[PDB]
Amino acid sequence: AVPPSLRLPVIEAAFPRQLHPYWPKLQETTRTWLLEKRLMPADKVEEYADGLCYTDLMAGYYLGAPDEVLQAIADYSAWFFVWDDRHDRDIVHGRAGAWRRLRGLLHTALDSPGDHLHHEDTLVAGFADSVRRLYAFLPATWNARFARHFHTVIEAYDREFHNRTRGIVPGVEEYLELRRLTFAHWIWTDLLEPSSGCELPDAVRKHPAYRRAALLSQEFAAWYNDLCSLPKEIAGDEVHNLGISLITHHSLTLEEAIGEVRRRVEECITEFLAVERDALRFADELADGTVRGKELSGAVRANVGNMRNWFSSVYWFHHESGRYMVDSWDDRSTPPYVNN
Ligand SMILES: NCCCCCC(O)(P(=O)(O)O)P(=O)(O)O
Ligand SMILES: [Mg+2]
Ligand SMILES: [Mg+2]
Ligand SMILES: [Mg+2]
Repeated sequence: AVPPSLRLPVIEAAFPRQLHPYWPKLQETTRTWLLEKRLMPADKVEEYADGLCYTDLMAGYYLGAPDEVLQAIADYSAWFFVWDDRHDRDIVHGRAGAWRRLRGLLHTALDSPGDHLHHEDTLVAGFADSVRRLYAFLPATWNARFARHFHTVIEAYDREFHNRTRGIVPGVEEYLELRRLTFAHWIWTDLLEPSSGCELPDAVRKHPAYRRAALLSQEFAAWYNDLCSLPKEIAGDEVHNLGISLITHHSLTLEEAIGEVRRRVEECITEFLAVERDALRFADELADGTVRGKELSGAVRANVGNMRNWFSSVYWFHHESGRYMVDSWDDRSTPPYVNN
């Protein structure tokens, strides 16, 4: 059961949870990968990794993915959480130089991951290992798009470093634009495609119904995270959260800001339901009688289905993951799974 202030009856009633059959192996394989790549201290991996639920989150999202595709996605996603923690710790400890060098290495390793598979920086080497594997599933045109999108994410993280070290809370609208990048909306959208085994042509993925359904799936996930991660983020001096922008720039109380975020999250659901019809109608029209049309139609259908699965996977993740359980920590500003 979910607390009333975080509960979304439409998710519970109309977005039934799904789980990929590979999840039991995925859980352990990603945990062992975090161990062997030295991405988190060994004792923190053993105490906290399974409870963090990072593999559950991806196994509830990319249904139908080949096991090896899901494994690369889950390793990358676990890496992404660790990167979010390293970024936080670099800000808290004022390690501007360490962050700038990491930012530069990630840009280089994103373009040529093979060259960085054995880099002395374990966070860079782990990044490169997951990215090299992701680059092996589809043609190089998809790899270049993933790279374009993630270069932008890195720079959004750099903007967040600038904001936090200066004490800048972005305006609401500025935040909403930045949040499509710091949440990596377009990376999760790109990853739908190796999960269904088909690189979509630009004309298909840029169709207004596909693009809007993909956007709303990610807006829901990012803003629902804002809602559920607000307590940990206030405690940790994080400034990036729709609720914090609302409190800071529109004088809302905490109760008012929580209600406003929850309403925006609710609207993403019912807006998505409307555009999902259009996206599935588009899928049907792609089935033009040809083999290629059937392939594209099935790929779009699977991708839209996973856009929908993201809603339920993100919803339950936030109530299962130890990542958000600030009330249980000795120091609410320093989560126990973070290397301080
Ligand atoms: N899909 C999860 C992306 C990882 C980003 C981490 C967060 O969502 P973010 O820093 O983006 O708010 P969290 O609230 O857990 O710190
Ligand atoms: Mg964070
Ligand atoms: Mg972050
Ligand atoms: Mg958050």
